[PDB]
Amino acid sequence: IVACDDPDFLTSYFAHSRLHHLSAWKANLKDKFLNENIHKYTKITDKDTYIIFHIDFDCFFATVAYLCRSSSFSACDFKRDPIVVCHGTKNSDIASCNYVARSYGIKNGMWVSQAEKMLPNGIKLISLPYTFEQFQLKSEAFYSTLKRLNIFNLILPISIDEAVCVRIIPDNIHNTNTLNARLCEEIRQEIFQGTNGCTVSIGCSDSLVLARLALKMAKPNGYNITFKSNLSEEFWSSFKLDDLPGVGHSTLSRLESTFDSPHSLNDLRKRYTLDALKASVGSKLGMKIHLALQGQDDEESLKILYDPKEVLQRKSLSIDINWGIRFKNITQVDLFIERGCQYLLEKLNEINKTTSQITLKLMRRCKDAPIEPPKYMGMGRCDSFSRSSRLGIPTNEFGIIATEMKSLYRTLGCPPMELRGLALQFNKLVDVGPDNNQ
DNA sequence: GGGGTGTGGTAGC
DNA sequence: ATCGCTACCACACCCC
Ligand SMILES: Nc1ccn([C@H]2C[C@H](O)[C@@H](COP(=O)(O)OP(=O)(O)OP(=O)(O)O)O2)c(=O)n1
Ligand SMILES: [Mn+2]
Ligand SMILES: [Mn+2]
Ligand SMILES: [Mn+2]
Ligand SMILES: [Mn+2]
Repeated sequence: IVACDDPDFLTSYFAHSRLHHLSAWKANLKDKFLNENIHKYTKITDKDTYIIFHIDFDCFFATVAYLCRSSSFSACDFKRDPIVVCHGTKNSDIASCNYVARSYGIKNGMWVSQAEKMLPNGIKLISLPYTFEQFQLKSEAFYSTLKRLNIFNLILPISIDEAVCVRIIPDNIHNTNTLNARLCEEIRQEIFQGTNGCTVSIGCSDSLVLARLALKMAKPNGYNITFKSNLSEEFWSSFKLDDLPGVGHSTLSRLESTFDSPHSLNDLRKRYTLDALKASVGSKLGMKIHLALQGQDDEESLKILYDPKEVLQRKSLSIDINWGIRFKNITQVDLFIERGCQYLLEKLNEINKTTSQITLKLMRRCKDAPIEPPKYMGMGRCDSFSRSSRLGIPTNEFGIIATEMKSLYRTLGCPPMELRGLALQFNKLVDVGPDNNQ
């Protein structure tokens, strides 16, 4: 057990945090793409007609943790038992749950205690531990398989369990559903073999947005090919508004208020005007949703196809620790800030950059919120405060950065005992060139 | 037009 | 117990 004022806290927390693992795995994949392709020109041009294959593991953590489960879980059955991956037993996040669990209404991100309430009597939840190294190894097999197939011009990492793979069609070749179906089945079988039993589903389309919707329709353990010329009422009727890219809870709430509570993308499609859409959720989001409902990508989304190196290039660097923050005095806060800056500068030096602007964000307990929230060591109900500072010269100097980070904390005026979370950020990154005579 | 700030939402999730 | 991370875009509103 490692408390936040222990030097080992950052290491222990990140070792246990599945969300830290997801973010670090994604950042590593982005860096590997940029280094694999230092010379290879990977971009899609306007001359290219392309097909998108959006490929994603089915309940990734749950599948892998089950396949690699310890002897205590030998009799566990993946197709018959509701299985979750989590740390705890009560207010612990379900990182992933299998499709049996989902048939009862359980979802990723729910708390274990919330999920147990949805099971009828006689049905018990099986909770498996995290297997972080195996998650990474199966993802390696996944990405290696996608390359070995030699069928994609461009393989874009989306996450540990997910990639956008692009196939350019020569104007002389006649693409067919049958050819796409066989590619989907090849990919699914080769990854199933290469991962020793994990399944992926595949959305296949001529837009990024349709491939994402096709993928959702394909799941679990299937594929779906839906081109813009294949669009239909049956297709749109199969999705909730939440399924549209760019629509999270806050946008969903606004769309439900503005358009008489639609219950499918087919509902929304028939009720919306572009202008009321923009008014409800915002101008750029409203235009994105408008295009998405026609099967079409927006300018912002297409950038990853036409300039992936620029898109996947890292422009900021940060850490966020909003769990286990319980400090008694400012000396201990300041030491934690120093440890966080040391960790971030180690990353900054690994990528051979300097930073010219930094940000500190904190979570502060709301005045009438309990000192100890429902979730053990949780941040609880808070408000956020951030403040940033431009540095004189771009720097990688600990003394400058840590001093300014501690000044930003001082500026924000949060009593140490009220602190519930900290984020430390390097906002603008500058390359270190061969010439440093200044 | 150009620049900036802190806040908020969502993509990974 | 329990491990609620990270990057980027968009916005409202300020400067000149
Ligand atoms: N709230 C969440 C959502 C996802 N994940 C982790 C666990 C997932 O297994 C993994 C991949 O995320 P996905 O969105 O791809 O979800 P799954 O792979 O679990 O299920 P599926 O994609 O079949 O819906 O990311 C998490 O930790 N917390
Ligand atoms: Mn998945
Ligand atoms: Mn995924
Ligand atoms: Mn959504
Ligand atoms: Mn997902």
